[PDB]
Amino acid sequence: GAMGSMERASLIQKAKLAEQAERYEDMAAFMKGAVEKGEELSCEERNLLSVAYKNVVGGQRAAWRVLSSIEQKSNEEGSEEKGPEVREYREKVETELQGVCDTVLGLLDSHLIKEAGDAESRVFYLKMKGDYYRYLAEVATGDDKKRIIDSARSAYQEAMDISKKEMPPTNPIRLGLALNFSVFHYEIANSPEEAISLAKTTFDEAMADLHTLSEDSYKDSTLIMQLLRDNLTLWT
Amino acid sequence: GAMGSMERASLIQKAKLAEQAERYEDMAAFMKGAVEKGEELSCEERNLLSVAYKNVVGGQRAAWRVLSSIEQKSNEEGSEEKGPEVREYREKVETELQGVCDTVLGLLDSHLIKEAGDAESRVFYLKMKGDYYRYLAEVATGDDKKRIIDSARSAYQEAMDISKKEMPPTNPIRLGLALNFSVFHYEIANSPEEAISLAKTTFDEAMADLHTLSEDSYKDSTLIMQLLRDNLTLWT
Amino acid sequence: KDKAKSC
Amino acid sequence: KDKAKSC
Ligand SMILES: [Cl-]
Ligand SMILES: [Cl-]
Ligand SMILES: [Mg+2]
Ligand SMILES: [Mg+2]
Repeated sequence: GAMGSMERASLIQKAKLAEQAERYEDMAAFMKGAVEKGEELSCEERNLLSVAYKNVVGGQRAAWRVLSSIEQKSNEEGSEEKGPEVREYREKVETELQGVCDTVLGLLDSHLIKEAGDAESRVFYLKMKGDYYRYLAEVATGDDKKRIIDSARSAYQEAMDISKKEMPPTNPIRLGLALNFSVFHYEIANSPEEAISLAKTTFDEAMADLHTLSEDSYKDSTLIMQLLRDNLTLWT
Repeated sequence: GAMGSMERASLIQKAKLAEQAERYEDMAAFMKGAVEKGEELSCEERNLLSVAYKNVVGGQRAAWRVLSSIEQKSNEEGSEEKGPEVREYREKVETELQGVCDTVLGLLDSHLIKEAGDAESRVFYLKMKGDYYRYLAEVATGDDKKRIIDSARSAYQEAMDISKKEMPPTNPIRLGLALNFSVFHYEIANSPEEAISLAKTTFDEAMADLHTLSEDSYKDSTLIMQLLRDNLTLWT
Repeated sequence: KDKAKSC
Repeated sequence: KDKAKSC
């Protein structure tokens, strides 16, 4: 890879520069290079990896939705035939999004997940695995859609089992995992009652554990608890 | 080029889709393909070209400024030595920005400018030529800096001469050209008095011509006149 | 119906 | 000193 000649520390240093410059494709490429050095990632380095690819795939998903909406309207009754261009370009963006997802899943499979023994690292990577299979599922329409959905579900479920046994209910990673697994239930698995039940139980069990936390930890946990509340308000 | 197989009309259609999706690198690539078909560009197609590359280079310039500021701070007294990474990455972004500028200037030279006979098209392309030499000048620090600056100046000046002879003072292209030539004077040519004088005279001569315009033309012209006012307020 | 928030 | 507006 193009980053094979650059020191691991320099890749991490430049990933942070890219974030400051809002150059998230660069940031993701630097962090991919860092992962491919073969050493495990620190807490800070894991969050650099997730931030970079979250932003890249976030822009692709927003673009795919714009184009998908245009495509759907073009297939309504009374809509003028405009040729293959809308579908072609939606497919282009879709293929690039799928490529980003495959890249992340490849990093997790080779070999981040298998070397992650601590709960904080293992849960973090399994959440990521669930997230990027979810993003594949958002655009899936074929014969592998059900297996893609189950791959997201299975990764989320293993992460949930570990986090409930090994982390306190206010842990930001545990909270963000539960937030996203709830979103999976609502937006992917057609299970809104499961999504609502999970978000409520997660919020309540975190509320009851806030008294154990410092001011700084309290701020982190309540920030993510508010996202659970936002979704419950949106959904009810 | 990768767009050589796609119909001109399909490239234009997809450029508009990319804009709606805020995919400006795609938009620029589609419009580059359209230009390379060899036919002149309509008014609407010219504005698609400028919007695409303005956004691409705009993000690169914002990133270059972030990194340049970090680099400058790193070279102050008392600053810790952190190695070559800041300079390397600033150079990376800089080289990509210069590449975008060279691509645009290449399209203008082969062969948009020489085939543009109407005032509206010729002024539009010469403004673009001045703009992208200005962006090269923003990052230039070597022995060609003075020639790069003069290349921007010369293109702006030919555009100004044509626009003053061939367009009314409220023409949006004439106004945007004068706005940018004024910015060139202030930010590139170290001539703030020329920048202020040009912005004032442009604003006043447009003000006196507003009475000739329809409501829709009045709205377009006053929008750009406000940018001249903003700069005069910033500079005085 | 709108997109939900995620981490 | 800040960046001026352009078209
Ligand atoms: Cl396409
Ligand atoms: Cl670099
Ligand atoms: Mg524990
Ligand atoms: Mg005329």
